[PDB]
Amino acid sequence: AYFPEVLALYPGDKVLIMGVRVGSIDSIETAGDKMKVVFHFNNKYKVPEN
Amino acid sequence: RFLDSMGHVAWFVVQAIVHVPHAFRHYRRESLRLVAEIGMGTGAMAVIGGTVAIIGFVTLSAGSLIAIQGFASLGNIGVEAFTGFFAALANIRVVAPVVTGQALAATVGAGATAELGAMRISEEVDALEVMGIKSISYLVSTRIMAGAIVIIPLYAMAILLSFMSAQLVTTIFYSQSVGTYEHYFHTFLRVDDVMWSFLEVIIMSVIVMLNHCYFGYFASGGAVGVGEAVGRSMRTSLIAIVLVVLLASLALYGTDPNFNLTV
Amino acid sequence: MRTLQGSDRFRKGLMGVIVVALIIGVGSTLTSVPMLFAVPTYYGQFADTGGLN
Amino acid sequence: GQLEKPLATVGGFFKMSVMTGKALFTRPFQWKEFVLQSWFLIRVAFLPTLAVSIPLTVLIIFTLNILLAEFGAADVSGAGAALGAVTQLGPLVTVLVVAGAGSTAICADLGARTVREEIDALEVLGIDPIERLVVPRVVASTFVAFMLNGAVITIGLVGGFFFGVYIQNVSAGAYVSTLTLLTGFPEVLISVVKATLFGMIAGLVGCYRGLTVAGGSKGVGTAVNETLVLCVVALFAVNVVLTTIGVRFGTGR
Repeated sequence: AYFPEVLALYPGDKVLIMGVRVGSIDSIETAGDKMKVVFHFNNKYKVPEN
Repeated sequence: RFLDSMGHVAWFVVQAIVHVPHAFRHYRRESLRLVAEIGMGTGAMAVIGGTVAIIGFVTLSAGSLIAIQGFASLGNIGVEAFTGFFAALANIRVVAPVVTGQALAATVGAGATAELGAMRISEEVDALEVMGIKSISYLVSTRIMAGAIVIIPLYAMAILLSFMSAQLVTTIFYSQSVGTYEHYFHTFLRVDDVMWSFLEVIIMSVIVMLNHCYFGYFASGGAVGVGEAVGRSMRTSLIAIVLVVLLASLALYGTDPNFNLTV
Repeated sequence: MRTLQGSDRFRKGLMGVIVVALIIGVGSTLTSVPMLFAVPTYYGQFADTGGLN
Repeated sequence: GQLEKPLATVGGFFKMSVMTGKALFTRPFQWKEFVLQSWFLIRVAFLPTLAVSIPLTVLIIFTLNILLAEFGAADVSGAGAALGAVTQLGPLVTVLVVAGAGSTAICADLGARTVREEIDALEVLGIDPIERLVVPRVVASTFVAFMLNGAVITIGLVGGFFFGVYIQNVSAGAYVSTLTLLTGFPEVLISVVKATLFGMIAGLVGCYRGLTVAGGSKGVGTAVNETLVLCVVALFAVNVVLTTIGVRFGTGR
């Protein structure tokens, strides 16, 4: 995912669905004027494409 | 009496200090043997790891206590992301130096007191004096050099294991994210504090070794008196360690606390 | 003593360490044990936890 | 086979403790020996207890006050001042000055009795050492640990108050009014339980090591050193377990 700004977010922070932990955040690196954040969520849960 | 006892211990410590170069030049193999014996223990305690294992267990316990109570209290209040910030300042400032000092006192100091008392009772100090050897230089100065050489690795392991235990308890048992813990740990920890803590631990270890060598060197009463000497040395070592840590922390951070959060 | 140095220390050690481990385990989960503290558990459907722990 | 060697001593200690409990709950109590051992432990571990508790609590209060003053919340310091002192500083200073002084003294005394064949003198007279010696010493250890923990907590709180108010210029009313913010009945109860268990375990370990001394010329000193190391390790582990149990209950939650 690309964000305009990524503040106080670090690798290993939790990923939530409806407030329930489903995964974590792998890495955060600068991509030009954006911030590229690679995260993951457990394959048990399904997430809509949009 | 009291002044006489203070003068006797002052003479002992002065004589032990002034013979450090003599021990370093004349006795190198003995210093290496004592370094190995202190680092890896002796007797029945050596098979479990010696001083290293005891130091590791006690420091892991202290770090776990810090993380446990800290996270509980902050979660009750609500501001629980500061645990990594709270644990580090807990370990460096107060907990790790004192705890490592008490464990080092127990293991190394009691072993040294027992060894020197056994040598005194078995007339081995008399044997050394008969053979034209400075007993204090051969025994106490060698112990001091071995302790000075061994303390830095021991306290490095103690600090490492305390940090590891606090982080593991917070981020595994309490399921806090590792990123937040590492951020608040590495942001609010100053290496200057760690360097000054290492200096405190070195001074404390020298004082502890001197005290225990004094109690073991002048033992009396056969095998029974050695245990009483060990107990008295342990009491004195506890008092000295706590006093040293308190004085050093008062001197270092009396004016500049060396910590900034607000504007 | 004869009793302390008798040839029964292995079984005594096994039994004692098992008892100590059981005591530590029960004491840790004495409030959470279902046998001694059982209450019915009800459920609710929500759109979001909202930071609930 | 490697684990079987320490397991024998573990079993000896456990069987000795079981016999001690049986003698406590079955045979008549030794009031005289209990009084003597209580006074001995008090005289051997009271002044060091204060001399370790006062600078340690002063150091903790100083660190807490400076960190909170930089934080900005210097009025809640007393909370922390209570929270540590009741649940950790008290029992841990009890651990240190009991294992170092009283447990080692008990081990040395029983080792002196053993090497002088006084234990065998009792045993050939038909008397049982476990009822005449170990039980009063364990009960005295528990009693002295309880009292010393109470004194340590009180002295630590008072010294922290005086240091913070007269040195670091914090407000006294904020110190005394925030003490009960995070500390209540669960904290004092778990502190009491910690002190009682620490004293009992220290007495048991000291007595068991003193009775099984190896004599020789370094046997008593080796026994005392092993007593001290075992007491420190066991009391730290028990403190970790009891701290987890206590924070499970909690005043804040």
